[PDB]
Amino acid sequence: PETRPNHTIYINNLNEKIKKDELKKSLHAIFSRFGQILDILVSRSLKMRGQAFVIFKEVSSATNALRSMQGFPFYDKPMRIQYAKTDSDIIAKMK
RNA sequence: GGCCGUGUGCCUUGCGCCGGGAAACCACGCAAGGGAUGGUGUCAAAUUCGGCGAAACCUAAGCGCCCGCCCGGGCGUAUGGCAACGCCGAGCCAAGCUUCGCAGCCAUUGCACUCCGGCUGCGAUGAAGGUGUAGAGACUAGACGGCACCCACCUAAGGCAAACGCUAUGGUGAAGGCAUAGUCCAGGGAGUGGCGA
RNA sequence: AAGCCACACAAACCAGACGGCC
Ligand SMILES: [K+]
Ligand SMILES: [Mg+2]
Ligand SMILES: [Mg+2]
Ligand SMILES: [Mg+2]
Ligand SMILES: [Mg+2]
Ligand SMILES: [Mg+2]
Repeated sequence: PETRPNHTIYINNLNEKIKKDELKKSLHAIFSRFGQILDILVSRSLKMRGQAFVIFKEVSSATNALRSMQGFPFYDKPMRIQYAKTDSDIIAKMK
């Protein structure tokens, strides 16, 4: 239901039919009206397809995002989020 | 369409070998003989533009030699010619494989930051091979062609095996297609004339 | 020379390696 804090969040269950390039923008701002963003890495692999990694800058932006958007049916399809289990190779990269 | 020969290709055998492969086998120089050269299925597209190369075989302008002297001849000779055929650059190509994109759909609920699921179709693509390369050229097929598989035989790195050894993804099963089987038309057969020596 | 190129054309045959004999 919930997850441990993280400057980025994990979201699943989507209509991959979309364009990686496309979906990335259909989030770029879709998930940024309360905080900044770093990168919405997404893949189409038989593994990563159907999932994305919203990256913020501030924990809060995420703490909130994790709620101000959870369970929301994206493209006539629900949604599932969870703070990331491993702070992205961008944050844990620098700090 | 039979027999002799000439050249180029080709395989077999012998011999030589900086050589590639682990091995078989390929390659390369070369000499001599024509015994031997697997099967089914699939593809039929592109078939364009340029350039180098070239045996035998033809002809003898010039040159050399000779008929003692020019005239005229005779002898030798190819880079003049045909041509089996060896290839390059650029362009394009069926289906099979590379890899990228979209569509059925089949499956996926999957925690990542270096990409990448699977048949089917369309497009692009890359490495082969082909095309350019016939008697001018035109159209059909398919084989000796491309591709998949099967078989026979060879060696066995690797994987397997305690081990004698086992096994291909590897290798042998010619070349022909610079028109092969065909149907066309050319060309000669058999005219005229221009270049030419 | 050989050959080569134009327009013209009767056949069978020859004809897409060459030179010969039949
Ligand atoms: K072995
Ligand atoms: Mg050809
Ligand atoms: Mg052999
Ligand atoms: Mg021929
Ligand atoms: Mg023919
Ligand atoms: Mg020929």
